Amino acid sequence: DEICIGYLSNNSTEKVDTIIESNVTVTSSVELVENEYTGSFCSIDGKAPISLGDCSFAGWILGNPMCDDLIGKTSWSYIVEKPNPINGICYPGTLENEEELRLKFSGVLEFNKFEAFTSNGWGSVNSGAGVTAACKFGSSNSFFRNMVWLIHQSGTYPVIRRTFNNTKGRDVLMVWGVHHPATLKEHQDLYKKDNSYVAVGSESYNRRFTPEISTRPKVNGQAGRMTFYWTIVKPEEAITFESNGAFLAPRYAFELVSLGNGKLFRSDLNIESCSTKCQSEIGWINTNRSFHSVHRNTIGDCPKYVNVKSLKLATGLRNVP
Amino acid sequence: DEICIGYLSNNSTEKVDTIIESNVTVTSSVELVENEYTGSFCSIDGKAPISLGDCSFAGWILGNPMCDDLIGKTSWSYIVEKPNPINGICYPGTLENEEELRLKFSGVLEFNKFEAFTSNGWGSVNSGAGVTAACKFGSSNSFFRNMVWLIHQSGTYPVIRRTFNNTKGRDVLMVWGVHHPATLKEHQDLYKKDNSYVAVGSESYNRRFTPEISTRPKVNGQAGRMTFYWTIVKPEEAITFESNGAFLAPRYAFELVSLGNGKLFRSDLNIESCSTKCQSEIGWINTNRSFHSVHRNTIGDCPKYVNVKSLKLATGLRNVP
Amino acid sequence: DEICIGYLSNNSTEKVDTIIESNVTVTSSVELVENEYTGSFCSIDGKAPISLGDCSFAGWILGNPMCDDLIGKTSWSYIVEKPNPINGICYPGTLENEEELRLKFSGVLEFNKFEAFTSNGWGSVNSGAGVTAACKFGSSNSFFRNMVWLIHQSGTYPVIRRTFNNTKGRDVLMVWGVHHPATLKEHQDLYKKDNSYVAVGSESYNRRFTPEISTRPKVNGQAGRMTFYWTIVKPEEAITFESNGAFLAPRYAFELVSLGNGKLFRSDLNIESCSTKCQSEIGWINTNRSFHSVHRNTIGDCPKYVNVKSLKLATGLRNVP
Amino acid sequence: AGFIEGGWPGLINGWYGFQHRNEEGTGIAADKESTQTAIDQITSKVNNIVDRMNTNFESVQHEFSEIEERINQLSKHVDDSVIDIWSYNAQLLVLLENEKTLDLHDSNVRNLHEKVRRMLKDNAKDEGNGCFTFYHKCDNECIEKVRNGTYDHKEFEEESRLNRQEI
Amino acid sequence: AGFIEGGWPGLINGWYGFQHRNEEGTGIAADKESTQTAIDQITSKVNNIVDRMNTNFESVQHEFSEIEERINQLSKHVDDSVIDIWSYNAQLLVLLENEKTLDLHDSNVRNLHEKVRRMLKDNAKDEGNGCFTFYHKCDNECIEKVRNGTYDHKEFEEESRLNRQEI
Amino acid sequence: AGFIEGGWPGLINGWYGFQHRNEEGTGIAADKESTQTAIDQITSKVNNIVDRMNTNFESVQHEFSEIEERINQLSKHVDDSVIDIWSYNAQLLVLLENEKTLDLHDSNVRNLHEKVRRMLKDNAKDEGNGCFTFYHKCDNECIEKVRNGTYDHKEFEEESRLNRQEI
Ligand SMILES: *[C@@H]1O[C@H](CO)[C@@H](O[C@@H]2O[C@H](CO)[C@@H](O)[C@H](O)[C@H]2NC(C)=O)[C@H](O)[C@H]1NC(C)=O
Ligand SMILES: *[C@@H]1O[C@H](CO)[C@@H](O[C@@H]2O[C@H](CO)[C@@H](O)[C@H](O)[C@H]2NC(C)=O)[C@H](O)[C@H]1NC(C)=O
Ligand SMILES: *[C@@H]1O[C@H](CO)[C@@H](O[C@@H]2O[C@H](CO)[C@@H](O)[C@H](O)[C@H]2NC(C)=O)[C@H](O)[C@H]1NC(C)=O
Repeated sequence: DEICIGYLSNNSTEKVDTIIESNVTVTSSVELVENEYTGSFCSIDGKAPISLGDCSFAGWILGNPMCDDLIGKTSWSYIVEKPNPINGICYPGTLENEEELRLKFSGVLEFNKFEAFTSNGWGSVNSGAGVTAACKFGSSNSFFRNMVWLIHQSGTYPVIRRTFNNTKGRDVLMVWGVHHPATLKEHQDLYKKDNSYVAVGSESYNRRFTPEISTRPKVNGQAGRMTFYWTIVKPEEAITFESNGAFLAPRYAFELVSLGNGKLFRSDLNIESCSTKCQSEIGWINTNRSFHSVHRNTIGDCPKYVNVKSLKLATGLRNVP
Repeated sequence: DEICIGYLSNNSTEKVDTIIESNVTVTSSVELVENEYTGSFCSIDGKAPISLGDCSFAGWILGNPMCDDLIGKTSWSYIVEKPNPINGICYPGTLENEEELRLKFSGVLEFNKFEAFTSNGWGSVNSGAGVTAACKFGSSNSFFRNMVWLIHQSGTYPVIRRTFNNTKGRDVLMVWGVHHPATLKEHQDLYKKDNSYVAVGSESYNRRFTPEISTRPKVNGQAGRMTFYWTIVKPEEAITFESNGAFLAPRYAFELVSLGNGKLFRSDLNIESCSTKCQSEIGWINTNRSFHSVHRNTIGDCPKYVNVKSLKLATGLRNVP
Repeated sequence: DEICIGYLSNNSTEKVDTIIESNVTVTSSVELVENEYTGSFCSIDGKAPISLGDCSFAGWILGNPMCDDLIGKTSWSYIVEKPNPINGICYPGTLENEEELRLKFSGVLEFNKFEAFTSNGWGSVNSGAGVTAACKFGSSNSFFRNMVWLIHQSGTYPVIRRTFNNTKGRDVLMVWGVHHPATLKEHQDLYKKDNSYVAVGSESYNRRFTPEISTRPKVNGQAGRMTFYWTIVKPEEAITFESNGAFLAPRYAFELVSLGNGKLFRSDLNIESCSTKCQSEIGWINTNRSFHSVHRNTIGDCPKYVNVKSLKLATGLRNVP
Repeated sequence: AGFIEGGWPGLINGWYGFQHRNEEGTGIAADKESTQTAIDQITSKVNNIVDRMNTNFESVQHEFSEIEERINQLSKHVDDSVIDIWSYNAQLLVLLENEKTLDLHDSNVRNLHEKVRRMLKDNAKDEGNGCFTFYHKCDNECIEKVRNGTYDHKEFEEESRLNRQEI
Repeated sequence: AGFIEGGWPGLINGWYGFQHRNEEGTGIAADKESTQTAIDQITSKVNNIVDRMNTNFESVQHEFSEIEERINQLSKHVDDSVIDIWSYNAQLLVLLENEKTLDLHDSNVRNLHEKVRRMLKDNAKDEGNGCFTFYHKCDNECIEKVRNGTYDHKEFEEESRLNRQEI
Repeated sequence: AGFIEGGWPGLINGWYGFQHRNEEGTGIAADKESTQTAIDQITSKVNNIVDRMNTNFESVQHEFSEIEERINQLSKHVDDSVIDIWSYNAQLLVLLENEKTLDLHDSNVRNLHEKVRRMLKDNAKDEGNGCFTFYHKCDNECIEKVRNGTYDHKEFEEESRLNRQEI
């Protein structure tokens, strides 16, 4: 009469590694890493993201006139830009510190666009022409909606000066620009004088800007350039714009309403109406696992990204009949 | 007749963890991490730190006139600034590259302040008025002590020029400024001409600055601004200041005497007369242990900071009656 | 009659460490870390590096006239500069973003230097005088070969403007400068007018620059300065230079032909005719081992640099007679 | 058939157990207590690796201009080498803990084998293949007492000494 | 009462030792040599974890302007993720070395038990509970020879074989 | 002269083996199979540490101006602390794997000792010192069968029981 002591042997075909032995079959093992993903943008806890449609970050912030589908997209879990948008800074130029502003907007989840300066309220100066073939609306000549391109009234551009008193109790993002005409004549015809300034000042900000007149190679048919600036007017700060020309005057500004952990993805993928605990640059991840190797650029409650495509962790015994 | 082999059992109530078991009682265990700290600034090897009292870094470097408690605080183990000091750049402005100069002073342990240019030696120009309600001494009008605000003598401000030959055989920190008046008239009344320059040249330095005239919102009752510059005059360099106005002329400069590992803490904690091997932003740490979790921002001979508040390391046996 | 079970005992004197025991003699152990290196610059895969001879990076890029040994050194595995090259920016000055350009050249393995603008083709202006004792060729007065220092012809300096149409299908590195004269007179005698501009513009670049006149100390006998700038003209981009003075006009430019993993070592050491899998700042490393502690600054197929001078890894048994 | 000659397809509800042959027949039956302990331990091991010892790190990549290439390459080098570090840490921890899991199962079965040898004392011959020939009749009442660890060696001490003496 | 059934409150000057009962009475005494070795080993383990394997890292935080937010967030991300890494390394090393410390004590006591079994050879019955019934009178002079490892099994070989034969 | 008393200068082509003395003389002979397994395992351990678990890191150091001292200090701090991290990782892994290598060799020799005890069963006295006095003549044909694991204990079972009974 007899009794033996033993362990489990198994149908299991699953292998794991140690430092001294590879491809060791065991009675059971878990895969720790997740690699399947879907390949659209979902909402994070039911909060939808926004598409910039066919606009650059810059085109959206400056109000490229073909970016009107975007008006009233004012809150988001995150933002999707396409990698080569068609509607940028249409009048050729640059937005100073565009990258620092891009980072700000990684931290912004809701803004509210308002009129900080009436288009009409700048004095003896033409608010009315200020349109160009570079910045078309339909087939018709327009300009960035968030600023107004002031020119002479009746053969004179006076010294114009207005102040914005930030009474919103929150950070206001303000944008404006300076015109860099191609020739002295373009300067004369628009600002009825030879050389102008833009002077911007708050309790914390202080800059003079001047046109730089020179012929550059044409972009959207323009030899001239514009440089667009932004700053944050903090609550209770007043900010004064003085100018006698070359001024892309502020009109619309953005009250920074909700801060929080956002992102800007660059991708061609489509926003769908689904939810995900976790969203990556190349698709959403739906997993109970705590590691993944889909893509490092992730938002939501996510597994730790790792280089390794598989971690087979032994639970069971060595398995030998 | 018999003999058994055995191990220790214990009063011990102390628990430790492993990968396969939590809260395992053991006969003895050491705590590796240190969490008690005191909450003042002590000296590091008997070298006291300094308080900036009620001045910003900027106020201290430029000599805000209410920062006289600071004269003869010329060496330190480290520096303590309050998070919102009351006495900054009193005449509203900026110190260019204030952050890079802050880093320099993380590396500076002793300076020596000296008169590089006599206030009275600039020529036919008033060294004597150059005071404003912005920069009060007591209840009386003053100005930054390390520069002098030169104005016209008898209705004329000539082109002034002086050179500093750095013969100290060590780096000299020099500061000066440019006045950005609020109106042409403020420019006229002070520099009896319409437009000025400040020209600073050395073997390595080369800048011409011009006033930028415009009304900014008032700060300390001033619509004007000043931009304060600094540079390091290296040993054997000569640096020439040329100006016909808007010039906050250098007076006092700083010989950078000792370099070494310093810090600048921002905190409201008080400097006491004690020694510590180790000083953190929120207090001093007195420990024989090699890890701590008090605060990461540390100076002196210090334990490794870690996120983890406790590491219970088993020394003894499992402990089972 | 008997049979025992046993293990190896040994000659071996070799020790290793564990967490519980130091200097444990074992029957065999490998040293994982490599510490010997030779101390010259070899080729990586039979591709030789270049010496900049007696020029700074900057002198080489701008064409210091004493750096003609360097013409036809157009491809390399990496670049060796000496710690104190004799021929730099001879006319005292700076290359803006020299360090960003140094990083670019860590990525560049072959360029091709070509004439983008004929010295003679600028309009009514003297291409011919434009030389100085600062920038000697032999014992005779010269200037940087890659730019030409334009001055008045027949008592006048007109507004000049030329465009480079990049039709190479590859990135062209273009260099130019601005003259900072010492006095208005030096400005007048060279640019027969009182004040000048340099205007540089492409589909993506845009700048005005101006001389800054001031009395500096002399360097290489010159009270004037020059600031040298660079940009990358992308294929199909046009770049226009416009100026009426203080212009160091582009002449030669560099087609960036091959990109890949390069380096720029600063060292005394000599380029020899040998190959190495692995080249460090202080010499070449020839090892089968997978860790080294020679120097972190490495190029080629290299072992992991580590702090630790020795890792003794046990293979054999404890070894006890 | 014991544990030295391998595992048992037919161990149903556990990782370790006993195979017996007596007069009433044959049976395989899992050991509830040594199995659950191993499961608590391996559940601790998984839960430590995937959470608690799984310190979280999310990539922060910003945008840079064409003359911010130094800061661009630095921000990307930080992200790359810190992923490389968490990725080594995960693969190593799995490799080191796989070796320890395999040694724990081996070591758990050999602990049962010796907890049973100490209960059985002089009443069974250790056949060396991880089995035990008893020196007495061990009916299903006797076997279940070996399995649930209530086997008092006095109940069968004399019967055993008498059968063994005679060998 | 041996080591299988648990530890001894009453082991005074040690971690491991011997409980004896003879004709002159009863005693507990620590094992000087196996205790010191364990202490040298654990002292090495602590000293390696708190210094030498405690590679130093001090946080560098500088100040940045409102338009240096990219470099500010990068410098803080480097500091955060590198503290995270040294913090994992410390907690992991403690967790893995706690398991090894517990297994070292277990393994040290079972090595004494076997160094004593090999000295005692055929002169004592291994009771299995970590004890030894001798087959001869073991007076305090005999016990102290077992404790200090000078017990020659020939001194008691015949007396033992004679008492054992008769069982 | 067994493995408890130490290793054998004179084990020629192996890490573990057998020393015998019979009537035809004395010999040392390495165990081909247990030696090669240990070698495959240690070869795996080295190859894992120097490649595959040796995740690559190259230093990225750029140049900076005198007013880029913040960015200079940060780029150098990243490089320093990441080297420090890969350097800890290598030294720790070597220290932990050195302990494991030494314990593997110790544990491999004790497994041969027990694979032989289980083959030999009741035919040899375990001398305790890692040797075996047989209870029968074991000629070179018998020894070689113990070494190559073909030793059937039935062939010598009666001879052994008869010599042992008589002791
Ligand atoms: C584990 O086994 C697998 C499959 O048997 C190995 O993967 C193969 O590696 C060989 C080269 O040595 C290749 O020829 C095959 O392409 C691989 N097969 C498959 C299906 O992927 C794997 O390398 C083994 N792992 C280790 C560490 O040895
Ligand atoms: C180890 O012991 C402590 C003490 O009992 C545990 O901490 C408690 O955790 C529970 C839930 O798990 C909390 O709600 C209690 O409030 C905690 N109690 C105290 C006194 O702090 C701890 O979680 C245990 N560790 C493990 C890994 O199981
Ligand atoms: C292993 O042994 C050596 C040699 O005895 C140790 O290194 C020496 O340490 C002494 C003082 O203990 C120094 O003054 C010597 O200059 C060192 N000599 C050499 C040749 O290295 C080594 O540190 C020992 N290992 C440990 C962990 O203690």
